Amino acid sequence: ACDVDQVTRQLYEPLVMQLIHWFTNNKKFESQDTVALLEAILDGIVDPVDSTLRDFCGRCIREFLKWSIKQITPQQQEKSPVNTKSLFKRLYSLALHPNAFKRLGASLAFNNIYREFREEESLVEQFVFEALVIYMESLALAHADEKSLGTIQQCCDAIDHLCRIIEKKHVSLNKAKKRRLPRGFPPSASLCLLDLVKWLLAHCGRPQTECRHKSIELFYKFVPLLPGNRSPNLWLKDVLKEEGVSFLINTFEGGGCGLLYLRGPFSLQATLCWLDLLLAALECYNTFIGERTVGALQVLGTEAQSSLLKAVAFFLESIAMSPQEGERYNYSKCTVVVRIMEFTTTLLNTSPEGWKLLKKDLCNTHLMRVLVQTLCEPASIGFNIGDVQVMAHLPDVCVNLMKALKMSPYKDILETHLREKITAQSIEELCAVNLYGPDAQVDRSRLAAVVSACKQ
Amino acid sequence: EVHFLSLATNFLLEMTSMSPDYPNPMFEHPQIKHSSLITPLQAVAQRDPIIAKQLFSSLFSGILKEMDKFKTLSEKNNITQKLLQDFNRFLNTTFSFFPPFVSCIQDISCQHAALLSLDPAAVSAGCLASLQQPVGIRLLEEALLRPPDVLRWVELAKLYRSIGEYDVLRGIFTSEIGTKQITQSALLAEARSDYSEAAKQYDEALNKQDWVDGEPTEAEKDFWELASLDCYNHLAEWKSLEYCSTASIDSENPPDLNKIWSEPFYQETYLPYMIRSKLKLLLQGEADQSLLTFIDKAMHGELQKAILELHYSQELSLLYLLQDDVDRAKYYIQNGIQSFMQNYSSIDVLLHQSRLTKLQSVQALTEIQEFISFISKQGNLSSQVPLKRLLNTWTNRYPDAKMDPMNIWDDIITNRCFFLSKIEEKLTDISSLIRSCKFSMKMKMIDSARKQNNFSLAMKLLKELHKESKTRDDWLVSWVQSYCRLSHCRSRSQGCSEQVLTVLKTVSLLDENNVSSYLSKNILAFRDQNILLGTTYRIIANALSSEPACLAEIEEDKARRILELDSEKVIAGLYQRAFQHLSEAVQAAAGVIDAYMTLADFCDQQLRKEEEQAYPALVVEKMLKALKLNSNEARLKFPRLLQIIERYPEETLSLMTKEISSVPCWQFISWISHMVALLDKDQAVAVQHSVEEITDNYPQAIVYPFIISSESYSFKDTSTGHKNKEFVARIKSKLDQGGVIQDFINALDQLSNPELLFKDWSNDVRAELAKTPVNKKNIEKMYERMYAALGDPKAPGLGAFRRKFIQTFGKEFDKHFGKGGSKLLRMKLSDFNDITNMLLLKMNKDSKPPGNLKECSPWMSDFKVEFLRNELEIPGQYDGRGKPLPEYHVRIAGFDERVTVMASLRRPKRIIIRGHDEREHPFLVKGGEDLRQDQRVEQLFQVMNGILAQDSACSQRALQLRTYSVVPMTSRLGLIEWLENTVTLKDLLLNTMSQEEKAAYLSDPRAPPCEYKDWLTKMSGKHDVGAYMLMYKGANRTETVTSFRKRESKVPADLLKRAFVRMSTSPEAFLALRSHFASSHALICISHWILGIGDRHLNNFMVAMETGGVIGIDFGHAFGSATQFLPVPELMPFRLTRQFINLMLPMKETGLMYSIMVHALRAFRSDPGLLTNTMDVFVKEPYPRQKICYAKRKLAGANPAVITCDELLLGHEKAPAFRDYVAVARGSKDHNIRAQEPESGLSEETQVKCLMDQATDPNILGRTWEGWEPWM
Ligand SMILES: COc1ccc([C@@H](O)c2cc(-c3ncnc4cc(N5CCOCC5)ccc34)c(F)cc2Cl)nn1
Repeated sequence: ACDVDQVTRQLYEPLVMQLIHWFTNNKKFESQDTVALLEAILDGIVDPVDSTLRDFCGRCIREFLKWSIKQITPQQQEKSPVNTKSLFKRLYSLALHPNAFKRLGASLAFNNIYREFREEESLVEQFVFEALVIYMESLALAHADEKSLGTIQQCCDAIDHLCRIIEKKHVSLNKAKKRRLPRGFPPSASLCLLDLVKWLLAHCGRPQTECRHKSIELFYKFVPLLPGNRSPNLWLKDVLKEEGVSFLINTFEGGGCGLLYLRGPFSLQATLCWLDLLLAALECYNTFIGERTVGALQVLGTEAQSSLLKAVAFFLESIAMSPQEGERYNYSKCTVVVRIMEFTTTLLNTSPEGWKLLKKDLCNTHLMRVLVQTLCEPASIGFNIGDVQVMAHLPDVCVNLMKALKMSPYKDILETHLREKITAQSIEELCAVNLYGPDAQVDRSRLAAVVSACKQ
Repeated sequence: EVHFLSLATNFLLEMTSMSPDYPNPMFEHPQIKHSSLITPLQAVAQRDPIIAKQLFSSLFSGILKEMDKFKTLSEKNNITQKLLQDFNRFLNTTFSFFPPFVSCIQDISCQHAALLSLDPAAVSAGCLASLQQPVGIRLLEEALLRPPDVLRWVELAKLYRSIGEYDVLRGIFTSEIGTKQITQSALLAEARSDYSEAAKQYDEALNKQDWVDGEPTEAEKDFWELASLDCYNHLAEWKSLEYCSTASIDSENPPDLNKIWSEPFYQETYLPYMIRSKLKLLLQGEADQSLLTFIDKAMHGELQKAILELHYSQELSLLYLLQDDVDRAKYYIQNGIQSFMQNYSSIDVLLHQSRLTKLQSVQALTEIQEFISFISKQGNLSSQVPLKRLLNTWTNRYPDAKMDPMNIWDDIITNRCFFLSKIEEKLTDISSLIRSCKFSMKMKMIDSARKQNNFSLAMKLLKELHKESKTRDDWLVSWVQSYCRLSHCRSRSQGCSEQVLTVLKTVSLLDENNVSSYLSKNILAFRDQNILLGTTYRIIANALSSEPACLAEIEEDKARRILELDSEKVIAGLYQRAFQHLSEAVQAAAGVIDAYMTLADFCDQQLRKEEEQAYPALVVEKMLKALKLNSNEARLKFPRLLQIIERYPEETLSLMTKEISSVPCWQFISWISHMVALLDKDQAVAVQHSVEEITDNYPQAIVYPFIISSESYSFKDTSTGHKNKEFVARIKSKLDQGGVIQDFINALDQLSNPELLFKDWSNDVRAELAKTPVNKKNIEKMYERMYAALGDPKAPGLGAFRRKFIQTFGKEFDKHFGKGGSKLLRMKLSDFNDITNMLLLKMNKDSKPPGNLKECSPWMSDFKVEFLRNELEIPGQYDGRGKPLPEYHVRIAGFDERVTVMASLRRPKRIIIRGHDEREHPFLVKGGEDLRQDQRVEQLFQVMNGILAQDSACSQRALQLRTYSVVPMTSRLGLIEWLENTVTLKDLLLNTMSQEEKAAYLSDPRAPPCEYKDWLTKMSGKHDVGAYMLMYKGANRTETVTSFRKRESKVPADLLKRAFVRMSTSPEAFLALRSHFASSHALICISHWILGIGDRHLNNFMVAMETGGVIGIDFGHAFGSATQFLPVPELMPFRLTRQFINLMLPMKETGLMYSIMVHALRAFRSDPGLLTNTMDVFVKEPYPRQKICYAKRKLAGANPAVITCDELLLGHEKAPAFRDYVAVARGSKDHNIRAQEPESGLSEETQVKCLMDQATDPNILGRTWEGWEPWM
């Protein structure tokens, strides 16, 4: 059907469509022929390098969705093992799967069958609107496979497609109905939306990055959908005061915030997972305090005996002090040093009233030293020469941190510490008598780094 | 004829157009006309010749079926004979054999009985020219079903000889072209590669005169001539080869002319051998002006030139480079390159070993071309470094010994010798390295020839290399060493007297000026010469160890040698002088570990002689020094010498420990489960460091002994027991720390049905507390273990998780487990276990086996790896003989959400555990069953096929067992690596047959099952076991064989052949499937006899439904066990039943299911002892000694029937009708060769012949277990 040529494509596309039509009919219903066709079209939607086959297989699945509801009457839509209910269950099992090419298949299935199931109702409040969480977990499982495999792209696109219709459906149809229980939710008769955002709140600090993001944006689009139509600024203070202080701090701390065996770079993925959890806490705080949702001093400070500040201090004290896993560890530690810089930026530039909780441990030669070391020779802290987003984006987060730092008091260690590395004598002595010659590497690279730092 | 098929199909499908049957063939709703299926069919049926062939064939067949209505029988026969004459005209008249045309006529001639007697000679010649042999093979084998049927055999054998398949080729030069007795002898001499006496008694039996028992057929005279040609080709005496090529064609004076060109049989039979012998002789250096003139005069016309130019195309290149017209030799080598291209592209892909043979010539032809190109450079004759790196690459590139027959080595070495002689004469140091290159290359060829048992060619190569092997000291020691190791290797298949005679004479050639002044300079060469000296004396000594007198009875002047290096003190003299030579080798790659093995195996075999001078101390050092390198053979000697130190505990442990400490310890995983066994007993320190180092690099290997052996070992207050127990507990704490491996083990433990575990507990209590109420505190110490899973539903929840089986079982069995806790906790009687029986049957009725889904264990159902807490690493990696990489090993990543409870009594169930390799891996899990037997016999199969891959005879036949990874994670829980796309034999047998006959086989009193039961009951007296012993005194051979044939006649004969011809769609598919099945099953059967694998029901056999190869499974019986313990003995080495036989015919059962057995048995009784002592460690952990003795006997040469007698006498002392047992085991003395053969000293061939004539013996298959199904 989806062949390269026009003659054999425009032939055999109507073939497969017409067979989808006929095999979806009460005469061809409950037949091993039809289940064979469905199996074939699935293991075409979930396979390696034939992608032009995945596209057309998604089209075939949306045709299935059309004609299966178009044929099977509601008087018999209770014992069918091939109806849309079981189709969506098999899509879920295809999505919660360790294979980096079956989750992609369920992603494409949703992407093609969202144009339906959203123009249909009276049975759609239990299949998928409830199962946004399951495809969220699909984006969680996509944490490891490959950025360029297109699994995260399609998964984000379908969480997109699903939020853009759940937000509309459940703003008026928001009542204690017997909606089907999705995975991980507490067993209850009603799961309308309050526990949907309560689940989104259970982890905005899950270590897997893109699922965490999507959850955070799902709050920031869903919170103005309760009948109160309120906004997070007062809601987080309300829940923190009516549910205890420990709630909002702990549900962002993670699960494992509590050694020197990895003080030297090591790839033991226990360390990589602690780094991931630190990144999760960093991002969730940054995105909550940073906008007016909560105050910097509201959730930070010693009154609640927090844990972020301790581990971030330990970090900058012990970040920059097998052969190929070193680069992996370096990447995963640089992606979190950059995020703590962004955290300091969103901590200072948001309210210059809480810097007192930023104890002098980072205002010592721990924050500012990694600052200086990114500015000059960023490869010293493991920034691998050869990446794209990180290297081009570094002189942005570094400078924005400097500009958040200048206004605040801790511009003094700033000046007296930059001045120990970009003192004038360094620039003058770098510009020696001969800078044009065979000794390119050392002289030219040193000047390039110092000039780039000075331009920052 | 290219287009004849499309033409004919067009012509036939024209006349369908102007017929009124075009009424929309279905005219209903899902339509289409009745012509849009015919016109495009023919449109494509003239674009490709395969649809053309196949439409012509199906339409021919349809016409000849629909002519059965009209065309009365006489008219039928007239028409069919017209077709047959036309088809003979097709084959005889065709000019360029178009493979789809030839195959079309040649397989539509196969589907009709009248047309099946086509033309053996034309069939064969057209298959050979068309390179489509399997269609002809099917035709000839269906014509040879239902002299004409001796020239059919000649053509069949002619047509296999091009598809390799040499075993089934030799299987009819001994069963159809036969009936004399020198034929078998010479073919046997050819099979085991002794092509000296084989050709010798081809000549002397071709030169014979009278033989007053019958004149030899011409069909075997021409055979003998061809066989002598091929034999003389193997051991390449090209003198005799050209003489035999000219012998039977014309007179003794060589006239060579168009004599060969007439009567094409002369062409086919003599032209290859003729020019091979002549040109080879021209190549080694001679002129003889013999074949050159014939070739040159043949360079005219069409018939005399086209055949030789198109089908030799490389001998032409060599001859013309000899004539030094480089352009034409080039043209011919390139023409040979496209010749290989077109030939190889035309062998079917399923014709394995035809493409190997065609590919093996590419190396040689490329050598030819690259030399002619290298010599074309004018400056190449002035610069010497081009020669330097050409020699470097040519000594880097060799054919491989053990997988290239000696003709490829011959080709490469001779052609390279000619090339490099041309180079040397084209450039007058260089010539010193030239001579070195020739010498080393010929020595490499000798080594190859020697290590694949082509002894005589190696001897002749030493002889022709001896004249020039005197110029240098190293060349002297090289020649003497090569000849001496030749003698050692070739002195093994011989008789003991022959062995001692032939290895004694390589002693004077060893004490001459080769040990004079050269045992001082090259210490490694000195060590190799010492090894050869020591092994010479070893062979002589260990030879005369057989008998004290008759060995030193037939002897002569040589006896003074025996005297100088009574009659029982010479034993020790040879021993000790060999020991001195061997030790001086030892103090002086693998030469260090070659000395280590020679020393250690001398000591160990002399020990095993003595058990019926500290060798027990001596072996360990060299063993562990070699295990400090890589060695399967040195892997072994922990437990044997640890036992001989359990006898003598004072000496040589700390040296063992010191050497074991310093090694890369990745080499104990293959034996981990044997060394962790001894830690429960004394002297356990022998394996402490290396296990504690494995557990720090490859950390999972302790949980299996030390949750079972720990309570199976009683560690007292001994000064060393406490530290050993704290060592094992400390590794346990340092290995079992994550609670993840134990979590997987508990998930699988709960995956077992609660009913089976309760039944096991009931068996334990009924066998433990019922014998005598003296075993105290056992029930108290074991009840909590089963209560931790059974009883209250919350116990497994505390243990692993909330369990669905305990949810539907612990709740249902509440007031019974309450009673069990109240009374059975301290009852300690087991007097009245009817409560256990009723509880078990209640579990059978309302605790259904169909759990029906994996959700029953949520941890497995919701594994979903989320964090590193010691990820599982699915069990089955870590083979051994590699540096384990647990990062390339597949890690568990999820589970497939379905479980199928495959139906057995104990009922294991099979699970589809996922993996991160994006592939998938299914498994079986057995709960309550110990799997040390299966895992450990599979260890044995791995060592066996490691042996096999290293025997060249077995290797070229690609002889390997099929093994699956068995890994027990504890006693009462193992998993088994279930292979992909397989099926059991039972399902093929009952799925190929028809519904009527499956019904007749299942439900009918006359069926072999019902017939056998009624036979036993009606002429025995009773209905159950023990009737066989009552039978056997009134169950004479004749009546039993007649009844066996009666019952067998019911079940179809061609049934498994129907299976293979049913899933093939090609002749090549059928041919490859049947050959693969027969070969694999032959090695399955003989490897299962080397260590008695009983209980070979039809359901213990798996077979790929993608290759046809066979897999052995479910090794419950591992030694002679069904023949010694079971109430119904199994008096048969292996299943070779009726269907396996009737798979191959017209081929007889002694052509392919014989030669594979022979090569396998040869590879097995050519051992260091690997099988024997790995079996020693098989059985000697908690009469096993007589089991090992029987294995030694029936591996070192023995009669299968006396061995089965030994088994049965060990297991059936004073048993009823034991005389009849032994009489049916031993044979008849007039109908079974088994009986008519001696006790031992049987050769491989004779051993296996007796073995098969015991396996296919109707006197045992008539009386054996009813479920084994001896009729099918
Ligand atoms: C539809 O298939 C089949 C096949 C066999 C049977 C019964 O003989 C059968 C076989 C066992 C059994 N035992 C040990 N190892 C095995 C190893 C197996 N492997 C490993 C290699 O790859 C192929 C499968 C299979 C089965 C094994 C068993 F515990 C129960 C039964 Cl009832 N029933 N049905």
